[PDB]
Amino acid sequence: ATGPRYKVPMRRRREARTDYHQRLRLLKSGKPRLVARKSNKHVRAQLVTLGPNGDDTLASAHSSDLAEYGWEAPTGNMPSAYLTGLLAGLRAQEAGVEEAVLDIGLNSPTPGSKVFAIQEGAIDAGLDIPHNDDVLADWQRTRGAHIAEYDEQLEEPLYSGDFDAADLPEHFDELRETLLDGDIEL
Amino acid sequence: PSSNGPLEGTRGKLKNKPRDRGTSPPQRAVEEFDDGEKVHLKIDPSVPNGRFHPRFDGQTGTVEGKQGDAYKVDIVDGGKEKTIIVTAAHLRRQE
Amino acid sequence: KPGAMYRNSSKPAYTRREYISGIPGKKIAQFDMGNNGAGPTYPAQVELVVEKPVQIRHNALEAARVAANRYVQNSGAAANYKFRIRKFPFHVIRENKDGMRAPFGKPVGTAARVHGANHIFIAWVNPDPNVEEAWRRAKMKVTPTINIDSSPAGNA
Amino acid sequence: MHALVQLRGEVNMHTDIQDTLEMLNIHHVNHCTLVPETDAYRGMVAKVNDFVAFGEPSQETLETVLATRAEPLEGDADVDDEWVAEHTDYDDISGLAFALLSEETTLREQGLSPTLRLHPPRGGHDGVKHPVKEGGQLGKHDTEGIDDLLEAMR
Amino acid sequence: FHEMREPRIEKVVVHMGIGHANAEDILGEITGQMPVRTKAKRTVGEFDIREGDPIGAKVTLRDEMAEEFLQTALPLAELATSQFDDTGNFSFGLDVTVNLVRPGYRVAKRDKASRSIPTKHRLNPADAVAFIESTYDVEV
RNA sequence: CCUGUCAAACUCCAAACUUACAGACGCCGUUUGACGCGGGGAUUCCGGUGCGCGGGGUA
RNA sequence: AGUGCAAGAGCAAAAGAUAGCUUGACAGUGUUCUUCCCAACGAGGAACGCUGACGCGAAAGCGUGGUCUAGCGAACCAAUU
RNA sequence: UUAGGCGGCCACAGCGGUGGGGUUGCCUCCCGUACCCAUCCCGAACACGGAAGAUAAGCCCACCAGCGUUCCGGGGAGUACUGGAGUGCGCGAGCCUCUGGGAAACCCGGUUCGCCGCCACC
Ligand SMILES: [Cl-]
Ligand SMILES: [Cl-]
Ligand SMILES: [Mg+2]
Ligand SMILES: [Mg+2]
Ligand SMILES: [Mg+2]
Ligand SMILES: [Mg+2]
Ligand SMILES: [Mg+2]
Ligand SMILES: [Mg+2]
Ligand SMILES: [Mg+2]
Ligand SMILES: [Mg+2]
Ligand SMILES: [Mg+2]
Ligand code: NA
Ligand code: NA
Ligand code: NA
Ligand code: NA
Ligand code: NA
Ligand code: NA
Repeated sequence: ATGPRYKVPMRRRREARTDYHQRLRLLKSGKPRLVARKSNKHVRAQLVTLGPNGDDTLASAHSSDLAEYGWEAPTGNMPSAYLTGLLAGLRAQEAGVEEAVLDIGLNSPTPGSKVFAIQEGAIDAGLDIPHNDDVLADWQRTRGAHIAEYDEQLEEPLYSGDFDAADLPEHFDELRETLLDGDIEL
Repeated sequence: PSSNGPLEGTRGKLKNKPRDRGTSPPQRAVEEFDDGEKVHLKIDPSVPNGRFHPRFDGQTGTVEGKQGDAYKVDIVDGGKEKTIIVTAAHLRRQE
Repeated sequence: KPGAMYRNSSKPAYTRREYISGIPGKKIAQFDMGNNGAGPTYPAQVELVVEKPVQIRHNALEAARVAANRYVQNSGAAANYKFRIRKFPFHVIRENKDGMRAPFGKPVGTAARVHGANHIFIAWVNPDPNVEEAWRRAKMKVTPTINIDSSPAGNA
Repeated sequence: MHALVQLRGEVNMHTDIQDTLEMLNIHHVNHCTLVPETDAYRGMVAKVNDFVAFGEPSQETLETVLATRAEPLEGDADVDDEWVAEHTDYDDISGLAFALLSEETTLREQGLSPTLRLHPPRGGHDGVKHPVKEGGQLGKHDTEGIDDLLEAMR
Repeated sequence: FHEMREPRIEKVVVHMGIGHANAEDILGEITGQMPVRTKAKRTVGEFDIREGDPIGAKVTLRDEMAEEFLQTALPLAELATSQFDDTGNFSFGLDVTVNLVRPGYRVAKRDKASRSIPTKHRLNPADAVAFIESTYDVEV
C-alpha cells in the first residue's frame, strides 16, 4: 500500500476470517476438518477436505434446513447446534467419511459452547473425532433445558409468537429421534 | 571464507524479498509426495524447521520414502550420492 | 604525493564510512559559485568534460576549481554568472606508509571517480565566455585531457 | 543444411569447444561435415564459430566435393555415381546431394563416413585471424562464399 | 438512515494517575465498581524504575453505570471545545474520559471479520458537542 | 518544492553467466563391456606463464 | 519494537508482550546431513524418526532447551550411577 | 453466490473515494443477561438467549486511477553490462570489430479498483 516494500497480509487474514497458524496445525492430522461455524440466527457444520485449488466440502448441514425435518423452533441455540452437527455428521457418514478434527475457526474453546455442541452431534452421528467429554455441555443444556427454565421466569413469552410459550426440549428429542433412522438426504 | 558454519554466505539465499516476508501459506507445507517424484529443494526463509544444508538449495532429487512427516529425498552432490531429510515446506514438484 | 599513485580506477569502490574511520576532510571549498541566489536562467552554458575515466583527489578538485573561479574575477567578485562542480570525492584512498607485511594502507585522502565524457564543471554565462578561459586553466590542474563544451549557445 | 570446415587447430582451443567439434564428427583441421539447421545444431556451430567456416553450399559444389572427398563408413572405395547407386537410396551423387541439402538423410544413414576430409585450400584461404565481414575466413559465409572455399579444397 | 447514526456513550474511564493505591477506594464509591491497577512501563528518575508496579487505577463504566456517573461528573466540569477529540471524545477533570461513537462500533471490536470504521461513519468533534450539549448543559 | 553527488561489508530493480533434474539431437557403449563395483601398485602435496575476473600493494 | 550476546537471517490473531500452569534442559535407540562441497577422516553440532515416560491444550498439536548459524576436548588414570 | 461458509494464488487483490441494496427469506448492526462461559474493572470483548428496530457501519453489487502494485505498447536502447574470437587500435588506463545474449532509471500511452475452486442457497 505504502511502497514496493510494503507487506500486504494474505486475503483471508485481512478479512479477519482465517487463522492460518491454527489452520496449519489443523491440516497436520491429515484428516477431514469438521468446520463448526455460527451466525446470529444460524449454525453451520461442514466436513472439509483438502484440494488442489482449495478446500472441498464433502458433507454439510445448516441449522435452517433443519426444519425440513420438523424443526419449528429458533435456530441459534444449543439444541439447534447439536442437531445441525448430527445432521451433517450423518450426511458425512453417507459420503463415506469416517473421522475428522474439530475446526472452530476464530471462535473460543469455551466449555458447553455451541461449537462443542456441534462436535458432540457429529460424533454421535458416528463420526470419529478427537475430543474431550468434559468440555461439553451436560446433555440437558444441549436439549435446551436452560432455555425452558428461563421461560419459567416468564411473565412474557420468551418466544415472540414462534411456537409454544414454555418451549420444548422435547421437540429436541423428537427431532434427534427422527434423524437416527431412514429419511431423505441422510 | 572467514568462518565455516552452515549459514556462511547464505545472506541472499536464506532471505525473503520484502513482499514475501512473514509466515508462509500452509497449503505447501502439507503437500504430499509419492516415492519416485522429482522435487526441487529450496528452503523457505519463513519456515524454520524441516530445513536441509544450505548447499543443496537448487538440487532436484527423488522422493524415496519419508521419516516422520519429513521426506527422505535422494540427491547427488557432485559425484556423491546423498539422502536429504526435508519437509514439504521446502519442496516443489518438478514440471 | 603524485597523482600517479591514485589516478586510476583499478581498485574496488571504497566509500562506506560505517567501516572506515579517520578520513581526511575535503579541501574543496565550495561547489556552488557565483550568483547561487539565481537559478540557471542564462543564455550560454559551457561545461568542462573529462575525456577519460579517472580518479581526481580532492586536492586537484580544489586547485582546479580555485584556478577557474579565482579567474572568473574578470567579471567581478559579485559578477553575473554561476559556476558548478558536480562531483564529490567519495572514494577514500589509502597508502601503505613492516614492508609488504600487513600492507592494507591507512586513509590518507579522498578522490572523485569521473567517467570519460561526464562534465565535472558547468558554468552559466550571458554572451561573455571568459569562462572558456576559466577552464583552459581548470583542466590544467586535473589529470585527464578535457573537452570544453558549450550547450545552450548558438551565438557564435 | 550447412557445410562445416574446421580451420583452426586444437592447440589452445577450449576443451568444451573441441568436444563440440568432435561431436560434429570433425577431428582434424580441414575436415568437413554437413549439419542440419536445427536449434540444437545451431547452438553447437555458434559455439564453434571462431575456429570454423560454415554456410549453405550449392547443389553443384556439394556434388563436386561429395564426389571428390566422400568415403564409405570403411574403406578406400571411391564414392562415385555407381557407388551411390549400388549402395544408397539414390541413383547418383546429385541424387544424394539434393537429399542432404533438403535434410532428408545424412552421410551415415547412407553408409558414408560423416566426414569429408578436404584438401588445403588451393590459393590459400583469407586468414584465420579475422571473420568474413573483416576479410577473414572465419564464421558464416555466403553460399558463394562457402562454395569458393569448398571448391578450393576440392 | 438516522437512529443508527445518532451518537451514544460507550464507556467512561475514570482513572487517577498517582505515582506509586489507597485511592481505589474513592474511585470505587464514585463509580460503583472495582478499580483496576495501573502498571507502568520503562524505568525512570521519579524513583519509578519498577516495570510491573501499581501506579494508579482506572474504571471503565458502560451503559447506565456511565450515565449515572456523568449525571454528576459533567456538572463538575465547565470546559468544552478544543478540549475535544478528533473522533468526538473528550477528557475533563482525577481524570474522567468519555468515549463516544455510533451504533455499528462492534464491527471494529469483535474477533471475527472485524473492520475499522470508515471515516464517514466516524464521529466528528462537532457531531459530538451536539449530542452531549443536548443532554443537560452547554458547549464551550 | 527546486537543485548537486555515491556504496566491497545498500537494494524498488537486474543481466550475460554458472548450476540441479528431465526430454530431444549429437557423440559414445553393449566381441574395443561403456556407466559402475571390488582389489594390487604408485607417483604426487616447492610449480610456473598467458588470457578473463579478481583482493592487497606507488609499483 | 522485541526476541540474552557478533553479524547476517527468521518471526505480528507470533518466534514478541502479559498471565497462568509446567519441568521435553526427560530415559533409551537410531536415520540423515554436517564436521571434511566435490572426496577419505575423530570429537563435536544439527535435522528428522522410533520406543518409553511425561507437560500443556477442547483438539489437531506443540515440547528431542533458548528462533537459526559460535559457547568446545582422544587414550591412559581417578571419582561417580 | 438479492447479501452465505471453507479455501487456493497471496496487492492484478493494497490505500483512498462515489452510487445502489434488504415487503416473507440470509448476513449484519441490533435487543437482552436466567443459564454454559466471561472481564487482574467493565455481557466492551468472549459466551449464551433472542427479534422491537435499521440498511447508517460491516458485508454484497456497480464504478472512479489520485497513490501503491502487476503486465503490455512506444521511446530510452540493441544503449549499459556480457559468454566466445582477433598479429584490430592505444605509451597506457583502456578501446574497437566479428559472434551469441541483453538491462535498469525515467517519460508518454494502455492495463490493474482481484482471479479461481469446493459446498450451501428463490
Ligand atoms: Cl463462527
Ligand atoms: Cl541435508
Ligand atoms: Mg552475495
Ligand atoms: Mg575409413
Ligand atoms: Mg602456393
Ligand atoms: Mg594468412
Ligand atoms: Mg559464480
Ligand atoms: Mg528450535
Ligand atoms: Mg596422559
Ligand atoms: Mg568424578
Ligand atoms: Mg447504504
Ligand atoms: Na512467506
Ligand atoms: Na613486522
Ligand atoms: Na590535464
Ligand atoms: Na559426528
Ligand atoms: Na496486578
Ligand atoms: Na449497510
